[PDB]
Amino acid sequence: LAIEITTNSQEAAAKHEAQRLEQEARGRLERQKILDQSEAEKARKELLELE
Amino acid sequence: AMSMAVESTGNAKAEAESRAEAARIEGEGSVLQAKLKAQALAIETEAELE
Repeated sequence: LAIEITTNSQEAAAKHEAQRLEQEARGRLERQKILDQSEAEKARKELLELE
Repeated sequence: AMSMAVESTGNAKAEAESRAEAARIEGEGSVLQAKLKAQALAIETEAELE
């Protein structure tokens, strides 16, 4: 038991760091979805002007 | 917003200038219809006058 507690603690911390990578990834995933939609709408301006 | 703004302004100026240019020349059409259907009625009852 006193060694399984150590295994659980280290694996939980690594799971949290894996969630860190995942959540930071999803975070700028959102922002870059956002910025590319920015450029798309910037020229959808010309789309709808000329359409 | 400004993209679909210029979209909308052109899209409605479309159905606008359509009826507009149609109005221009349907109007000058009736203008000469006027000058003409004038000389129609003007002398129908010039002979029928006599």
